[PDB]
Amino acid sequence: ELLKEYNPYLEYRDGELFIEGVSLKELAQTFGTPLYVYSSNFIKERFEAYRKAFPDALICYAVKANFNPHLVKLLGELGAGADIVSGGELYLAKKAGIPPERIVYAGVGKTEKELTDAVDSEILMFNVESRQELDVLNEIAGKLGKKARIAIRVNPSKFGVDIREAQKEYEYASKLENLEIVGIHCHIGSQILDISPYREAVEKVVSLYESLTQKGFDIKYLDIGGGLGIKYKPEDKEPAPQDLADLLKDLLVKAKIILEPGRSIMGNAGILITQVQFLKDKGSKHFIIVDAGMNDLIRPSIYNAYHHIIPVETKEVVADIVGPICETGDFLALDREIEEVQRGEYLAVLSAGAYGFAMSSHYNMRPRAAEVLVENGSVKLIRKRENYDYIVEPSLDI
Amino acid sequence: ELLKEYNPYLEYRDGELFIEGVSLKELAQTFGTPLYVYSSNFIKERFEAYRKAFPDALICYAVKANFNPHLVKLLGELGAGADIVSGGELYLAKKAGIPPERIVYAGVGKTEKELTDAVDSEILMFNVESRQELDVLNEIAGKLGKKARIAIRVNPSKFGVDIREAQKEYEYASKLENLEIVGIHCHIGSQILDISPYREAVEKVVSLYESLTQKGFDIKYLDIGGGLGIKYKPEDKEPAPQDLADLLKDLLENVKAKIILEPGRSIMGNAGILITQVQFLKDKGSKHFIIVDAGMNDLIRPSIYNAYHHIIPVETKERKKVVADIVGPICETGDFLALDREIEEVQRGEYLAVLSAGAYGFAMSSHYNMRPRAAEVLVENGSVKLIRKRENYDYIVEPSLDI
Repeated sequence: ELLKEYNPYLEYRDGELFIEGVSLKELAQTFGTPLYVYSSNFIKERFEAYRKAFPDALICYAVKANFNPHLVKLLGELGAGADIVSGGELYLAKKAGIPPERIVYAGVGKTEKELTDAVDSEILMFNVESRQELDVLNEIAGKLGKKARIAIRVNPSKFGVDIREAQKEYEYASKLENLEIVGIHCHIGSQILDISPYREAVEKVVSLYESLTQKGFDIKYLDIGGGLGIKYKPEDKEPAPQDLADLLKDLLVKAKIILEPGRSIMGNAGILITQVQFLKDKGSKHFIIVDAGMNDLIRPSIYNAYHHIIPVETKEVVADIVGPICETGDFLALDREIEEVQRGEYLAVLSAGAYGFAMSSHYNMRPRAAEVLVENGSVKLIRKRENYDYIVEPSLDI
Repeated sequence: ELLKEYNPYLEYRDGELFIEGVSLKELAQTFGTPLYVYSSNFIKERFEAYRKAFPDALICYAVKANFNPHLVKLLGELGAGADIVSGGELYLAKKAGIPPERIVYAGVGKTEKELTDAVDSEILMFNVESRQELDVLNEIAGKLGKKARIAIRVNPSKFGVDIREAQKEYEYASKLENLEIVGIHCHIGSQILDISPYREAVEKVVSLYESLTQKGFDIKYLDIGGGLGIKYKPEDKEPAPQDLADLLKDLLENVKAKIILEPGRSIMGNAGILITQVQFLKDKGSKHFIIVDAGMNDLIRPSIYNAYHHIIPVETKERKKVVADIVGPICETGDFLALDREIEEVQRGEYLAVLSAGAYGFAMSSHYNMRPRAAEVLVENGSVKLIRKRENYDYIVEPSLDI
């Protein structure tokens, strides 16, 4: 059944949409809309899928997908690590109780302060994006009387280094006193449904691993990144962690494997509930105007991304489903076939748990949505709805 | 001179970039980066250009361009109205001292509470986007024992109604007892450098006005929208408010109605600049990357529109220029401020100025990657006011703390 392919904790009961045994109509009425609703057991089940498929690997949640501290803590309690790209993500992981030995720091978002905090915190590994970054980390570690543990990010566009020029970076890094070389990192892409390219990519990593091992390097960690795609479109068939493990089994090695899933844990975990405000026709074209926009979920607008949209209440049209934002590009779906809806009725936007709230802004002075976590009939407000005061607070009495 | 074409308060002094007599390097060292910096006198002078060009018009600032309450207050003190599209902008306009008699409400961003608040506030005019909205506004006004003053948004997208079918909506609205029909609205587009289309557009509205007046409607207001473009590219030549007034003078002589304009970008756009510090240089094959501390989280226009913003060094040093991608801290391939752009070779620690960032800049700034948003400062004749403190991590997640 299509609905349960997206998320098995979703069901219609007597024409009413439920998540983990709680009515979405009741949630919308109680907490208001727009509303982000997350399944606790979906998140746990997806994390556990990685642990079952890769029992000896460290599974670092990619915090970029969703920064809600209650969600990061949920994962932390199951033994998740944290793949971080900023000092704010470090702060969050620490707040969530994820220990530094399970934290890896990727990307180019690395100011002097952020790096100082991370070195001082003794995180597992920096996934290094430039030679200059090697020099900067070396200086910082020296000033703290510490070692910074590193991996070079290799590409088997601003990111990584061609794997064929990677040994050169490893050799350069070996000369810097305050660096300890401990890993190799790749991250080959995102929303990957055909997992075939992972085999060649990991082959090349292991080939590099063997070469550096022969060269005398002690590579303790192979971080093969994230990027496993999820079901967005009805016809999408998503890979499972077990599929990846099957693919890479005869390639994988003494080094500890690290994986960095984000979307494949959070994406289908969350749904966005929005209320229909107005219907209008222009010529033969139909518009359904709702209370959520690109300010709440930006993916359709900026990527032309597909999110499946369903009615919260089923009853007995092709339309643009559009938001409140004063932009022609503010839509959630274009030329989309849906059952006819009326003012006041609720729609569920699926697959909104990753890169959803995370990219939410205050454009048009719109406070962001409340966030609710549901677990087998129980409810927890994990982010209060903002008010106007919150948006402009840093400008008040300053 | 190129820089003054963007903003005449910008200048180099002995190799150092200044705005209104304040060094950008000092501001960057004092307040940190990323930093949004605004020129007070630029904002005032753009607004006054509209006032001088259209002395009998209501000039409604389009709050969507920039919601900083100190900047909105600045315009409100000059007699600006507010063109709003949400309850949040209503709140903001009111806090900034803009009276509801100078507030107009557009867009499809109109929930029951927002509409109730605006009707209750007795705003000048609702620019109505649908017939169902007419019914809803009428129902709400009745419930408050008030009248809602309306215009129909006409298209001479999800917005407006074919002007050829607007008269049917005016007829429909005349039968709704809690609405008072007072206006006609058009908003023809945005970032318009060749103003030619305004003539035909306004001609259609003037013809509709004549037709409605003959039919017995009392059209007090003609709100002809915003959309005047600004200089983004070195080769762009922006129109002046006086150019629009010249184009429309004879056309508007036909009407007795008070004219309303809704400029956003043309007041704020070149008023603001984004200062960012270089973190890393990186070469990858034949490409030079200049990695800075500001990204799509701070200014989204390059990433999502492939928009051109002019980028200059805060310190000129008579160095060779290079072609570079100027990219931010965000973990996306699409997080860039400029691609394949010529720029003076700059080093780690140096600052860059991203021009034309005052409109749809901070307004679209997010917390993606748990990045606190930039401080905002307002410069006026050698002195400065902090108009938004830099956020911290606690601010981002505050609504999740303790319930």
